Amino acid sequence: SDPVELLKRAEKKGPSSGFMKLFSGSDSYKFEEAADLCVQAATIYRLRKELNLAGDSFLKAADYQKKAGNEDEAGNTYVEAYKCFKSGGNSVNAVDSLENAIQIFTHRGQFRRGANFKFELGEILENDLHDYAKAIDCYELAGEWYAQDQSVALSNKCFIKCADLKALDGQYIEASDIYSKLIKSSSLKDYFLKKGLCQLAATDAVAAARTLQEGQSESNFLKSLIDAVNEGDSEQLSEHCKEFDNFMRLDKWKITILNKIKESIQQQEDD
Amino acid sequence: MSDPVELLKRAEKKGVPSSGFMKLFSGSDSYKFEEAADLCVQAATIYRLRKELNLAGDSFLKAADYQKKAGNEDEAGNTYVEAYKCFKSGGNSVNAVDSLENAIQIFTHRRGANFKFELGEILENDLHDYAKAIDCYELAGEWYAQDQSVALSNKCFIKCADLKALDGQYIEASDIYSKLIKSSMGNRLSQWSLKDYFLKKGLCQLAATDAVAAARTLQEGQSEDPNFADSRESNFLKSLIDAVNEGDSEQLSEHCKEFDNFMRLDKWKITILNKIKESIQQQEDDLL
Amino acid sequence: MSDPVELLKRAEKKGVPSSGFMKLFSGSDSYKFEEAADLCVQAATIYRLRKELNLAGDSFLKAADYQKKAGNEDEAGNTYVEAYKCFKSGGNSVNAVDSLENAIQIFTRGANFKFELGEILENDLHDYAKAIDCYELAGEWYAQDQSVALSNKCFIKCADLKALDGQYIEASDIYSKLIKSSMGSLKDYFLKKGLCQLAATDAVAAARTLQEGQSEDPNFADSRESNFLKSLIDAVNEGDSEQLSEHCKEFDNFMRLDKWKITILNKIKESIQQQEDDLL
Amino acid sequence: IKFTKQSSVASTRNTLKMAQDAERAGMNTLGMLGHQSEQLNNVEGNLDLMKVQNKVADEKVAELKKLEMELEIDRNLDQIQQVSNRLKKMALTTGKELDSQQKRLNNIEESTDDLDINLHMNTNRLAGI
Amino acid sequence: LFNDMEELVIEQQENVDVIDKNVEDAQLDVEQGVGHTDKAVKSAR
Amino acid sequence: SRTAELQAEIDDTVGIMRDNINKVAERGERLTSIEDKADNLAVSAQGFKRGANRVRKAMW
Repeated sequence: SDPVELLKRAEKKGPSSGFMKLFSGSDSYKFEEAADLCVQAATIYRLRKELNLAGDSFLKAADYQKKAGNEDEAGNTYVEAYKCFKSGGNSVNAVDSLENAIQIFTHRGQFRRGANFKFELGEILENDLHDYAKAIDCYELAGEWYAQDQSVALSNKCFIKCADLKALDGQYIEASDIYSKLIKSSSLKDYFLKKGLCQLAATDAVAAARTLQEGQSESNFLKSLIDAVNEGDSEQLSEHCKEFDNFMRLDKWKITILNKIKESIQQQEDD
Repeated sequence: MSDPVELLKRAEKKGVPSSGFMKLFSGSDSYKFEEAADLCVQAATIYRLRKELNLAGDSFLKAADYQKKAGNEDEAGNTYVEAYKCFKSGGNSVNAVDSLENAIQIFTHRRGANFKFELGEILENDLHDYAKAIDCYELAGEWYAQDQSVALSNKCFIKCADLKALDGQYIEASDIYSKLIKSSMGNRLSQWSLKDYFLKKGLCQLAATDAVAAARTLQEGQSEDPNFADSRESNFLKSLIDAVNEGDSEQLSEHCKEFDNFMRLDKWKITILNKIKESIQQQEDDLL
Repeated sequence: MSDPVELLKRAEKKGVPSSGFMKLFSGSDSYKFEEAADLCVQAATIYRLRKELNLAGDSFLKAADYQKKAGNEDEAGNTYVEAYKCFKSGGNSVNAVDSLENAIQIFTRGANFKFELGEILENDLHDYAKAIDCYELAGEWYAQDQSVALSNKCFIKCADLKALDGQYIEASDIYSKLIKSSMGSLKDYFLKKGLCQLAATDAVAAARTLQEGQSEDPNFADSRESNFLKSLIDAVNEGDSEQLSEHCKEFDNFMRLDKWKITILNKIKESIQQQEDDLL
Repeated sequence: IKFTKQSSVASTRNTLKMAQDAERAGMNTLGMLGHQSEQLNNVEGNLDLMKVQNKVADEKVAELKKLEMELEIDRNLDQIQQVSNRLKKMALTTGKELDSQQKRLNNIEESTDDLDINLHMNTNRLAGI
Repeated sequence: LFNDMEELVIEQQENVDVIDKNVEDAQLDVEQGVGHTDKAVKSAR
Repeated sequence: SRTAELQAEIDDTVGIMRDNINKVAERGERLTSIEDKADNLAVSAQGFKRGANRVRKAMW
């Protein structure tokens, strides 16, 4: 009942040779025993609320099950170690846990479950570690897998989380193209508006007018912006954004992009 | 990860049937084909992980071929379906068509219907081979009627009838709409599709310059379905028949605009209505 | 493709049980029946391909019989469901009924198929009594599964068919069960209950049903259905068939009377006219 | 004056009509949603029984290996209002039921994939015995 | 909109039917298999 | 004022019903996926049954 002792024995037991290999049953059975011992210690830790120790115990477990030749169970235990590490605020080892779980789920053909966790992984990269360049990759590969599964909704969700973040990273046109693909394969107002705003943030107003016009088959505020920009006036825009802030509070994304548009105006006034 | 090219080479080496004197000492070649198929499937999975989807499809086709040679037809059909998934997703519609055709041939030898409908969808949208798409939808709906999935049969037959009507086969489309009506009668659940079916049957008949059959279709619908009797569709069909009998194309255009304002005419209806208008205008020109 | 007739002939030849001295050396006949069933299944698939659906159903029935002889009753039930699909697709409702009966017996999913059997008995064969039985028993199995909704659809069908068949009291009781299961369609159940009670010339029970619905369900209290049932009760108490017809037309003008309600209402009117005639 | 009043008499009769059509459609929607809810009940139940059975099969396989006109407008509006309030109830009702069934389907489907995987595992192990 | 609430639920009725049939079929063959392994284990001993 | 309230109610119910259309579309997606996996589960169950029975016959 002492988890320390459970882990001691899990180390002592988890490859035999010599007389030991001959007398005692198969090696994978021993690795399974050590796996179970670490699982038991991990559950004791989880009950006692030492989450980090519980997740490290599940990591030891996971490695033991894959040394036994149990890939699926290993993936499950990696997800469990992630539950512990995530609930314990230890983001780094939680990211690690998912990378192993995904690694398995992916090589094992379980792409749908891969995607589910690929997305969760991207969420923690974006929100906590703030490594957006890799969160975009996760949000992209996960949506591509969802595309293979023909589960359009989740794929879309992934590509929106991708496009938004790419518009923040400054890949404005790539974002607008992801948004176009999100309009063709489909809330449809926001995609048009976001596309126009991104495109205006790239100082390309002609396409912006074009892409509203395509949206005749929010949109009015976009004209008001296309006009404020087309006449080098960062007080018309700054007033239209202020006015639109009443009937639809701007979210962080819009505020960022709109500040970039305002700057792209002022820099053009002083050129 | 293993190199998929090397896996395919090993699959090819193993997949050689035993010839000559060696055939007397070698067991069934089925096991060799199974192992070659396994190697092909591993190569296909590695390609799929690399997003090299067309190569994954090709590897799955090779695996399915070896599975067929092994006597494991069901696994071959599954692997053709996987090859198909790789091909559709890679934008290679032709090899996707081929994969579905082999898979359907195996399955047929309910699910066959499913894949036949998907094949019809590819033929319609990606390849624009409307005739074979019509064939796929017809046969799929027939299989669904033989499985009593009345609704899948109805979806296949609406696709088949729409494509036939757009293709100028107005009479056959009207007959399929008659079947759809007969399968939809008395169900509280298909009554809206029932109004649409009556309207489309009438429009097809009017495209065939058989205003008589349109009037009879309208009378049948008015008598058999009270919801259709009082519907905008029934009144619109009356109005179109009346314009056709009068030989007044302008009146038909006005009726089309009026119906459009309240109930948007989808593209199919616009096409068939334009055909009816042209038939009226041609009769006007020929009478003069 | 193999010839399905030859496959059936091989299935027949393999399906002969080992008799006599041979029984001492042959293993279990189960394997022979399995192989005969497999051959029959292949023949059935080939017939299904050719759209010869009744023959495919017959081949599935033979395969299911061999599966029963093999001790694989569950395969037999699955194959009976397949034979059913072939028959009801081929318009041979009788063999479809037989297949569902064997499948249901094995399963006792039964309920699901017992309901489909009731549907065939109602619509294709018009054996309303057995359809009533099928719906009642399916609904009971559903109630045992704490399946309120499936139980309810079965009891709605059972009550409707019973009421159309002259069993007004039993239909009213099944409507009572539907009401008790739906408390907390309900307005409709109250109406139908009273209507059966009016077709049994039990006006006072209809009045109690109205009062119950008014007290227990506020939505029914203020509903057109409650007012309509009250008006019908008033007409029945007054012996005025014309007032009843007027109420029926008004309710029709605002809420289309389906065929069932029309039939019940016509019988109620007929009863009223009969006491009028009996008093002359 | 009169023509318009006839026009709105028409508008409100047709309104009451198609509102009733919405009503009947919405209820039979809800009817089959209850039907299909209970169907997903048994799908869950057999998945549960198979989970237990796969536990048993796991242990057995392991051991094996070891071994007049105004008034009518008013009344038509009355009845349209009644139906419209009630239809609002029906829309909220359908949204709730779809939500519950959506979580149930997700759990069902994950369980089905898990059982499928376990069955391939046990079958492959049995092939080697 | 209600009319689509009616038709789409019909299209989904079928999926529910086939799912229920296939799942309980799988359950029975799992039962037969578990029994098969039980008798496997009795004579393996 | 009554007609405007009725209109507001109808618009709200239209919104709820559009939401429902989106939800039922997601549900139909999900049911198609479940039917595919249930077919897979059935096939695996037949296979497992047959394999176990063959293990019995091999042993006995």
